[PDB]
Amino acid sequence: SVLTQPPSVSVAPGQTARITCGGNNIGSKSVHWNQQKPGQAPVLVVYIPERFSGSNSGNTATLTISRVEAGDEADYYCQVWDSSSDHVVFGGGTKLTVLGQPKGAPSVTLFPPSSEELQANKATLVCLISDFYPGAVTVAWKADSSPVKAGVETTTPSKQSNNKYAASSYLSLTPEQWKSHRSYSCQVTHEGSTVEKTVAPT
Amino acid sequence: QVQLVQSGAEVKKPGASVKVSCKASGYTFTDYYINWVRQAPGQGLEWMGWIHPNSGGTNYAQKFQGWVTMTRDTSISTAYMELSRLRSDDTAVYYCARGGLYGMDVWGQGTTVTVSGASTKGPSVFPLAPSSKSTSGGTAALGCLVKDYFPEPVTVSWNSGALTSGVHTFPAVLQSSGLYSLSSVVTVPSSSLGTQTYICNVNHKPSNTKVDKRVEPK
Repeated sequence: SVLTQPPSVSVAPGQTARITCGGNNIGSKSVHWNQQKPGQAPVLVVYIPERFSGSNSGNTATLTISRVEAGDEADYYCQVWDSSSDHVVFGGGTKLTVLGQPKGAPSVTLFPPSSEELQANKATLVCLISDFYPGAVTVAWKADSSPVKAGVETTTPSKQSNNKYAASSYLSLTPEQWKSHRSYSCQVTHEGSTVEKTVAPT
Repeated sequence: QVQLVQSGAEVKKPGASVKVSCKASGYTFTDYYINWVRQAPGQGLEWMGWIHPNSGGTNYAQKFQGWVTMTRDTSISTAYMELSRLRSDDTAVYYCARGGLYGMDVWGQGTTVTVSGASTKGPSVFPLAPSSKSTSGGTAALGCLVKDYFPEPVTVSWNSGALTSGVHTFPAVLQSSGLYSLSSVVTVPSSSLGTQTYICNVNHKPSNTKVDKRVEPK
């Protein structure tokens, strides 16, 4: 048995979310639903509020969440028991995103290499991006308006404690590379708008 | 209180083996199946198998047959699972969910198994000096670069835990060399520099290293 779910579903606060789970005659095989918030273990629902209700019929099972809150942002997995093998089969999982959170522009702080690191014949540019929503960012680096992509390491966006997102981008280069250019720039774009910070060896 | 408590994180090399235990509490260990599930970083849930603690019999998914071994010790109400000849793919979080004798209720907190060819390495801590550009409207931004360490995690405090407001420590980047790097910045009033001392305390227990770097202005 295979279990197919929509990969993502989005809903406004207070609205009703519906997450489907498709399978071969799933309407007669007893379906269970799991909820997993980021960083935690899965938690069984299968109906924790009465806003969660289940409905299994035909070839699709459906978890319905009424009056959605931001606390409901999680990953949801359906789960059935393949009696052909005495195995447990999980669904692909659905990402529930709530569309009520306030948008935010990225705040960027760029640090030149330390003198101590330069004395070790090393040099790193540190670009710290914070307080942006939604959590999607593109980072670009420039050496005197010439794009640079070697030595670039960037983190994927990670949600902060204030329910916004943060990332960081690092540019690895040599001291003779750092002092050979007039300046370097870390450009961060987010929903069309861009913020740029420049740093120079002087 | 029904609980499932698993062993701590493990950092292994390719070709090595690992054993993870699952402790059962708040219920008779031997009238509920014990299932195991693997979740790769950013992927979904993948059932690995079950074992019933009464007779000790097992049932594995085909993908995990041959290198996964599930046992149990009914005396201490503990289930075990042994991964043999580890691969980089096997890097994942491993859970030990409880199953009905029809429940499939209650999960463990999970054990992280990180498989990599990188070797344990303490970090080089460099200060991120304030000065201009770091200052914006009377507030200065000083940081600490914690470069080239393996494996996770590091802990960064400021002034031995006395400086907590304005602290933003960033999740670590995994460079292509296999080592980690993160940064920890604090926003302090620009008038505080000169009269106040700022030290970042970086603790990296896997390497038994702790570095207090004084961050001074340019």
